[PDB]
Amino acid sequence: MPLVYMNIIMAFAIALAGLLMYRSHLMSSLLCLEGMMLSLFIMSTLIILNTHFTLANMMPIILLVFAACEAALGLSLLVMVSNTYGTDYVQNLNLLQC
Amino acid sequence: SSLLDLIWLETILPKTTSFIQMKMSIMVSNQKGLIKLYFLSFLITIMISMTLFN
Amino acid sequence: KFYIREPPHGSPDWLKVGLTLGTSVFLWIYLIKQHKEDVLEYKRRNGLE
Amino acid sequence: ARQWQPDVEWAEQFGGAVMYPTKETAHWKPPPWNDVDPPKDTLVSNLTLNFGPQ
Amino acid sequence: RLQYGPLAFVLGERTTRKLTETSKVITVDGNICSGKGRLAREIAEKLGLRHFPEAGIHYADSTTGDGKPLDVQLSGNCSLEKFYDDPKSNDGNSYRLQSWLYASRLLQYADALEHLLSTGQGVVLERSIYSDFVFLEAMYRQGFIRKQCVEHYNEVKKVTACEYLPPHVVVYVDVPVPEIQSRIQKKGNPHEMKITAAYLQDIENAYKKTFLPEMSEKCEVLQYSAREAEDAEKVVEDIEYLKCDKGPWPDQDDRTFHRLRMLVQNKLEVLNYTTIPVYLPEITIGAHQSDRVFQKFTELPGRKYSPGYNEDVGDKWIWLK
Amino acid sequence: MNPIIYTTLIMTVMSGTMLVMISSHWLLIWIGFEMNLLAMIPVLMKNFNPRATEAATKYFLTQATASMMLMMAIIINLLYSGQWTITKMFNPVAMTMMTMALAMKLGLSPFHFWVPEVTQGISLQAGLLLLTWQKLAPLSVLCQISQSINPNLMLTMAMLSILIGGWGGLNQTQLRKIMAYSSIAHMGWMTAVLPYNTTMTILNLLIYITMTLAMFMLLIHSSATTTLSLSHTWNKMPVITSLMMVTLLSMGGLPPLSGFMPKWMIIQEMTKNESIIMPTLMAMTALLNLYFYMRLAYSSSLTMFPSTNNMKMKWQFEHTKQMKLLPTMIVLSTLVLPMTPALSSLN
Amino acid sequence: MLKIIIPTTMLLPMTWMSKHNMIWINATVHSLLISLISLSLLNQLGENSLNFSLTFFSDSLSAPLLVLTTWLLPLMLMASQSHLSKETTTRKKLYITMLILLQLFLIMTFTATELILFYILFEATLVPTLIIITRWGNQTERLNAGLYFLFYTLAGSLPLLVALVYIQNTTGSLNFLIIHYWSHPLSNSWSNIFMWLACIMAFMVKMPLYGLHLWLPKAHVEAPIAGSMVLAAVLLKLGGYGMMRITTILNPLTNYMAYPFLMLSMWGMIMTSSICLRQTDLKSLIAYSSVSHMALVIVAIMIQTPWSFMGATALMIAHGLTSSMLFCLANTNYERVHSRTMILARGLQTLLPLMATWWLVASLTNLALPPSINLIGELFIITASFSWSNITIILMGMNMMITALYSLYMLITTQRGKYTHHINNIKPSFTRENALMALHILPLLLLTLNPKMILGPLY
Amino acid sequence: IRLQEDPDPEDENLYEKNPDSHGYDKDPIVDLWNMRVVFFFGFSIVLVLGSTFVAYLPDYRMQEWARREAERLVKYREANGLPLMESNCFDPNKIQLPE
Ligand SMILES: CCCCCCCCCCCCCCCCCC(=O)OC[C@H](COP(=O)(O)OCCN)OC(=O)CCCCCCCCCCCCCCCCC
Ligand SMILES: Nc1ncnc2c1ncn2[C@@H]1O[C@H](COP(=O)(O)OP(=O)(O)O)[C@@H](O)[C@H]1O
Repeated sequence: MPLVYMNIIMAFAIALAGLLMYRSHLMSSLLCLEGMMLSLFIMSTLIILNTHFTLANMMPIILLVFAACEAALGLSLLVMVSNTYGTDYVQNLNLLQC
Repeated sequence: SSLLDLIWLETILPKTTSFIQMKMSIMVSNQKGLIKLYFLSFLITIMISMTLFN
Repeated sequence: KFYIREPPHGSPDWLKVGLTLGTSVFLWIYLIKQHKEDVLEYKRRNGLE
Repeated sequence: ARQWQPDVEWAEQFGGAVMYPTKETAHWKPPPWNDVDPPKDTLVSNLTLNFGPQ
Repeated sequence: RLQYGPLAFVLGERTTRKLTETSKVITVDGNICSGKGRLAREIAEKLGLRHFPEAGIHYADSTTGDGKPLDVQLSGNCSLEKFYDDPKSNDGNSYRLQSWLYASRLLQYADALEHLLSTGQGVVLERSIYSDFVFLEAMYRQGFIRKQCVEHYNEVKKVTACEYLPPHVVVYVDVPVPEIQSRIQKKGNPHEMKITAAYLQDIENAYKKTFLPEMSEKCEVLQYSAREAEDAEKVVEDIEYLKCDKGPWPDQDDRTFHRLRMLVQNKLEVLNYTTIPVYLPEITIGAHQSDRVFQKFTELPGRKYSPGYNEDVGDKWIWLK
Repeated sequence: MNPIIYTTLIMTVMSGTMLVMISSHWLLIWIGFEMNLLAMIPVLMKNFNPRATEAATKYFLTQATASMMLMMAIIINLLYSGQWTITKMFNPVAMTMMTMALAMKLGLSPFHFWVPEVTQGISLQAGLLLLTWQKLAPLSVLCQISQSINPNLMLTMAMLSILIGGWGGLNQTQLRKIMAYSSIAHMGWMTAVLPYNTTMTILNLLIYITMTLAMFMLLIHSSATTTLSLSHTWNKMPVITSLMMVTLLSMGGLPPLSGFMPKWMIIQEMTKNESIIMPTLMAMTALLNLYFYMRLAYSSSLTMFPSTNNMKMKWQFEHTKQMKLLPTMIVLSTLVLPMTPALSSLN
Repeated sequence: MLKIIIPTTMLLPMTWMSKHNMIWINATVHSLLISLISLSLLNQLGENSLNFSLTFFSDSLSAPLLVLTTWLLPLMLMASQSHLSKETTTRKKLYITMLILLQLFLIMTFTATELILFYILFEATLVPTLIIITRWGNQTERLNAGLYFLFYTLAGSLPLLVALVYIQNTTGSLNFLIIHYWSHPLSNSWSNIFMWLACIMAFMVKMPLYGLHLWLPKAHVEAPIAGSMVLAAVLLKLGGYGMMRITTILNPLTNYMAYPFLMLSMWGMIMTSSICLRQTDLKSLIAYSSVSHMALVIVAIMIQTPWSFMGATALMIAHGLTSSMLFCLANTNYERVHSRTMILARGLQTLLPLMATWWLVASLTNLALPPSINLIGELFIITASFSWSNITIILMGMNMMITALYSLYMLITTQRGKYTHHINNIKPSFTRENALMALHILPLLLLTLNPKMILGPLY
Repeated sequence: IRLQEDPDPEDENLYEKNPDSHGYDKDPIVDLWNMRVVFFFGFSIVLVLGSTFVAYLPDYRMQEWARREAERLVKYREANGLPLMESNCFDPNKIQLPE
């Protein structure tokens, strides 16, 4: 495997580690979640373009579509949380306990 | 009656097991419900599964 | 008359009763016919009768 | 001359936030009856703007 | 359809379509022994609205089974006469009566809302759950009940009454306490003759200081004296010429009305939080007495099975029902 | 929420799950997962309050992370094989990623905290739908890809789920959290049998779904969400408490009830593969689940807790809404042990 | 076996469809009829068992246990109708239903021909017993007693399930006839040691073994009278029956693995008799006496000789009858004074003569008095233990002396002396109680008359 | 007090209403017939009939058959000078020992 695939997979790993390590803001974690799908899009299109899988060229567009559907869902939940508490801090999401 | 039946036969098998189960139950259920905490736990679990399992 | 308000189940829902009895009869006759056809087909395939 | 049945002490034993309380879990509180928490007194903090004189 | 629900809603039954702009909730309020009942009767009959007398004990008895009241041991377990005779009882009669009366008023308000949303006809209540707390404060400031009883009342009232629509019109009849006592003496009933002046004053203070200021913000409030309340023609004329668009009823939509109707037509969901596990000595009943009284209630004539399935009260065709 | 919108959201959740269970393409399976989550979030947020909003937020975050890991596994598998068909995965790294993603979606330990948190946060109908259907789908994917499952990782997560469910259910007093920990333990049992017999996995899924439906519908009938709220049901409708008691006995695995059949069959199947330590540990650990089921049974039916005074009015009034298939779910969850050999029909 | 199984499943709807005041009469009459019908199982063969069908079979070991269960049900009905006068009709019918289900499960357990069906049924017996204890117990401790009973039994029995499925996988069948005919020796290995341990430990917990017995006083003292009767008479015999059944495939590992259990049984027999000497509760005294007798039965099964098995069977039957009678007598006393303290009620011989006679006969049967079947079983076990080793005679003699001591101590404390002055509500003994005692005691004497019916297949 | 609880009821005596009570039921006729059915069925039917049935159960254990066979074998073996008890259960010719 070339080093380009290594860099894209490392980018996905970095974006995944960012999401799993919150700081204060839910918006920052939503941005980290959006980056993972960007890395997935780049990796998928690099793989498909290199193997000339012609009919697979439509897959990254569907990937983007469901990516922004998830982004919309996250934004809606974020506005509800911000209306409830005044800030998008994840510390306020502590009413429910394990 | 007292030393064996009422004290040590109760202490060994049934009481110690119940105490251990209660302690483990408290330990597991004592969570503040913080997504930051258990997502850090998720990251640790993912790293361990990737490295220690082949 | 006893109740101050007419109970919802004051009189039988004759439509539901008739549908229930018809469904039971249909299922039983269908099961009998299916069992008869199954026995006949089994005998025919295995060359018994 | 009658069978024992649970009383208010038994019910209050079973009525805490969790079984087997600790310090933190004693500081915990049971959820509201209809699962609706009282609204928080957040401040709107509208933007204050000087329209003029320049 | 054949019963209101989501299927009826998607079929097209709409409360806004059903309403006729005369569908109003009017609650008449006043101190003890006022003309509020007669005023409510006159207002209901002049405006063509359905009258709901004050929800005392045995209202649920009147609305279920046969209309006849049940035994006090099976329905309410409280006595207004005993409250009058010995207000500071050691058996919690005062707060048992107060909580039972609040539950009865909640049930009556649910029934009135269901009738309004299913028929479009307005309802005139002789009192509501929003006016019920004045007797709670009157008991509390006189030492009849305890702070724990007040707190339990507040919790139940919050979680229950937070879900309903306030009345369109609140009509308060103001009568001075000496006149109240004169009317009580003229009536001659001994138990209410034992009522003290401070208890009557606390009710009026609660009405004047809390209930009327609270109801003014929500919607229109009409106050009349004895003479004004006696002449109901002017009261009805005043009601007919009320301009108001600041209530929640204009904000209500078809989906909100659907949710409210689904709530109010379910009488067990209305009373869901009236029995919460708060173990006050006044309202808590032991296991043995609970079992015995439940057995007696099940042994009541038309109460063992569902209403359509009680053979001993003359129900036939049970085997095909 | 409009009833039409609610039924279309339920239809969309079921459409996503069915797309997952009928697709032969990894992209279409991922699409089904995404559609299921997208239509499932508002179902959680149907009854709007801060607790419901927080539960929906946590569920969305967990499922989004799992979907990202799942798509990464799909892409990595495609890189080394060029195949989109769902079969045995060709890369061990991609298989590990897919296993972790599906375990996170199911709630297997150590990915379990969101299960009690969300189940407590959401209402009873939402919890019922969540548990049942959202376990239904990822288990289908795992059954399809079972032959490449790493036995060590799968059995580790399964045993962790069993232990953690037992202990959490031991501690909890809230009925929804108790049901969530029960779900965690049952998922542990199912995934423990998964690398050997997907038929036993499906059998345990069916029995668990039946028992969970019966229990949740009984809770909705009694309108009790806490232990003390359930302690008042004996004074209004004592039949429901007895049915709940027998259902609880069944869920604990006591013979001759329906809950013993999955444990029995799974233990037999794992023994056929020369596994003894794991079946013995799994059998012994379920006694914690049985203990807290028995504790719940003591409070509701086997003893009489004190009641209140408005329960007389509650006596006077009658239940209106009729639960659909509740008697069938109660019978199927207690009295189907003699019908065990139908698992061949399930095969 | 269906001619006995179906009438119980018909006792159920008869109980639920009879009138409110006729449930006890109908249940008692038809239980007695079913017992009479089940008396026909005693006609056994000298060569093999009675193999009715592929699912059920009867033997010289199963037949007396089935007859004892079917005879025990109506006595439990009598005691229950004694103590459940104010109950509602539905709850009376539910209690009768629990008893009927327990009897049906016990019958199917004793007649099951496979080990896995036997496991399923003998674990199914827990649910009715747990319901009865934790629902109709009088005191608070019934919940803890039920928890202890259930968890002891299940923690013992789950490894038995694992071992049974493993044995089926290894050998091809769990059918008792096949495993007896196709049995092979058990080599000395860790795996075989732990298989032996799983099976034996399950049944030892059921016995109970000394050190695994606290659940027995807990449950027996806190259970209602019918629950106490069934727990001691029959439910303790499931462990002995199982051990006498499974030990076919556990040889020759039983020669070496039985030492700790034999030592525990003998020493704990001594210790539980000594505990009986110093019990302030009558029910606890009866329960610990049961523990000692079942420890002797464990010794017999572990030494595993043809003379020991006959003694084990006879002692199991005798102990069932005697312990049921003792529990009934103590329950009548409790129903008098509403307390289980032994020294509370005294002078009961001068206050109730015929009950004093019943106490005397029950106590004389509790200790090994010749020629009672209690003594027959105990003497056979002692002779087999003597052939095993010659200090077991020392231990058995100590146990017999302490047994006589505590039995006569109970008799003298409850019946002799002077009556308590302030207890003035001791009404004369009822015809129902006297009939219960007579029906407990007469079959024991008739069995003494005809002893080959309870000596098992080894006779 | 912490609850609205019933007082503990007084113990009910069956002999107060019915002096000739058998202790089965409060109702006199029901109690009498319960006594009658219990005594008749249990004592008479079960005890007497089952006891005589067990006493006259046929000799299916073949005790007397074994005794008669033993008598025949002893007679034959002592008449011909053969040992009364054979040394081996099976035939050494039919047994094949390993080398
Ligand atoms: C494949 C079909 C699955 C079920 C589809 C329908 C589910 C919703 C309807 C049932 C609701 C619960 C049952 C009780 C209803 C009580 C109210 C009432 O009066 O119902 C009347 C109804 C008969 O009405 P009727 O319209 O005549 O029915 C025949 C079809 N026209 O009376 C009844 O319907 C009562 C009898 C119902 C039958 C039992 C339930 C289905 C069992 C199918 C066999 C398989 C069992 C295992 C199921 C799970 C695995 C498949
Ligand atoms: N919450 C309450 N607590 C105690 N008593 C109440 C309560 N509500 C109503 N009552 C009693 O019910 C009666 C209501 O009638 P009242 O207000 O006098 O009008 P009228 O004179 O028309 O009957 C009064 O005697 C009052 O004391």
